[PDB]
Amino acid sequence: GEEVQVIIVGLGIVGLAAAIECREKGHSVHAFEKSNILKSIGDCIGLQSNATRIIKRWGDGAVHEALRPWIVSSKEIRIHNSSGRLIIRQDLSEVCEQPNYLLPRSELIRVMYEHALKIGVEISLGVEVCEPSEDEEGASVVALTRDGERQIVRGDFIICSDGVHSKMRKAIMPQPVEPRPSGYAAFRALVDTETLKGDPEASWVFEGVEENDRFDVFFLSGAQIALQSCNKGKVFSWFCIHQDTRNLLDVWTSPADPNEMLDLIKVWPIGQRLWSVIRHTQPQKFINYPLLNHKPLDHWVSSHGRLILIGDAAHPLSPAAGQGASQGIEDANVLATSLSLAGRQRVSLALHVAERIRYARASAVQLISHRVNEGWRNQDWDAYEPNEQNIASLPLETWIYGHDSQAYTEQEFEMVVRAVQEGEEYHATNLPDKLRVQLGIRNV
Ligand SMILES: Cc1cc2nc3c(=O)[nH]c(=O)nc-3n(C[C@H](O)[C@H](O)[C@H](O)COP(=O)(O)OP(=O)(O)OC[C@H]3O[C@@H](n4cnc5c(N)ncnc54)[C@H](O)[C@@H]3O)c2cc1C
Ligand SMILES: C[C@H]1CCN2C[C@]34Cc5c([nH]c6c7c(ccc56)OC(C)(C)C=C7)C(C)(C)[C@@H]3C[C@]12C(=O)N4
Repeated sequence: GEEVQVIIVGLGIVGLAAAIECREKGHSVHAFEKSNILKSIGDCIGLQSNATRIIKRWGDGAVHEALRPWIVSSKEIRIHNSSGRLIIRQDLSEVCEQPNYLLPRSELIRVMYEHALKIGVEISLGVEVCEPSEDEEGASVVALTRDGERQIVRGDFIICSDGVHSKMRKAIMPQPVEPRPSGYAAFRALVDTETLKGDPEASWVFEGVEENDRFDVFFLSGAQIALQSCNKGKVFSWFCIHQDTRNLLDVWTSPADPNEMLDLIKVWPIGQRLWSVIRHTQPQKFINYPLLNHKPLDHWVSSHGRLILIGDAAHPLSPAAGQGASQGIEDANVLATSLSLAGRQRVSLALHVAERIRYARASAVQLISHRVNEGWRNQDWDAYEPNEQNIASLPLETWIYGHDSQAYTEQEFEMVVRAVQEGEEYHATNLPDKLRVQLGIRNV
């Protein structure tokens, strides 16, 4: 009477959620990660209510208590024009009915990493996983260490949560499709809180932040800028979507030129005010990340049903929209629930059930987000003032953030099993009926 043996490749946000979900539900987990995931890198990650619904269950509420300093307290989004005038206050009252988090990525990683070690996930860092294989009875990978040693590692199935540049994707989709550039990029960073404090010209940014997180949006010709705070003003973060036709690589490590941001904003009346804050970004923390459009894959599960791509390995989203991490956490929760309902003798059924629950929903978020940064609702600001028309409603969509993916999986498991095994199409109701046919989403 043994436990299911789960191999996880990659401990970004989704791999760590997968590890915690699987272990909490009684399965044995060996996770593999090639780098030191604890180094501070990136800026802030947003988690909406569909993700925090899931996180709240971890450790009878332990991870939620650890994340409590990061609960979003913004009551509205304040939308401004290039003079800095406040045009519209968009109410966040229903979006914030249930908890949302905003926090540096590395602090999220740390909290999940420590919880995973506490509940008995086995973690191997400094391990590049490659050469996965599978049959009707099990799966294995090669664990390659930095000294060149190879170790074969066997388990019941492999979770590929190895990010947008996934090398495991080959094992499922042989020929790779290249994402299409949108012609837009995003400047983004954390601000150095210590030098931001002590600059009088930037003092305005702290007003109110101890009771209501800042969430200011600024629409300039050629730049859409958002400035947010969190944890009572201990962290400030900003981003700026601008036009960029350069051949930029989509990684989080390359140095950008801060003067490119400055030149873009200083020519409008509100530029000096915004720069008084943004100037306190550390020089080697300026990221300029291209917003690429990834087409949904044809499927996520391998031929023998023992490998599944889940997070950005399955459905990369640009940081522009705000559902990337949240959707990946739903992947881990639906998969772990599916594996629990199906049992150890029905692993391939478990993976195929989870893919059919998640595919159309995740593809719809992915396809809508294309129209957000490759197109968008950006008008001539010489003639129009910004308003809610110009705020990508994706994080404000109740059918995304109100969803309870574990409840759905439990209520629908047997109907999905029936479709898998009878070879019928499963029409999931965890997205709007009109949406699937409108976006051209074909069922797996
Ligand atoms: C360093 C870094 C910084 C980021 N910063 C931000 C940010 O500031 N804001 C934001 O919105 N998003 C950021 N992201 C992206 C964000 O993590 C994802 O968009 C999403 O939230 C979760 O995706 P994921 O967990 O599927 O993949 P990722 O977060 O990309 O995690 C993938 C992980 O897999 C590991 N890996 C890859 N190949 C292998 C292999 N063969 N063997 C073992 N391990 C492997 C990588 O080292 C990485 O740790 C960052 C990602 C990275 C990697
Ligand atoms: C391009 C930029 C210009 C301005 N931005 C606003 C946005 C809406 C939004 C975001 N995050 C949100 C959150 C939210 C409600 C709405 C949003 O609730 C909380 C709980 C506060 C957490 C995150 C962004 C990802 C930053 C997108 C992207 C963007 C936009 O159009 N719409």
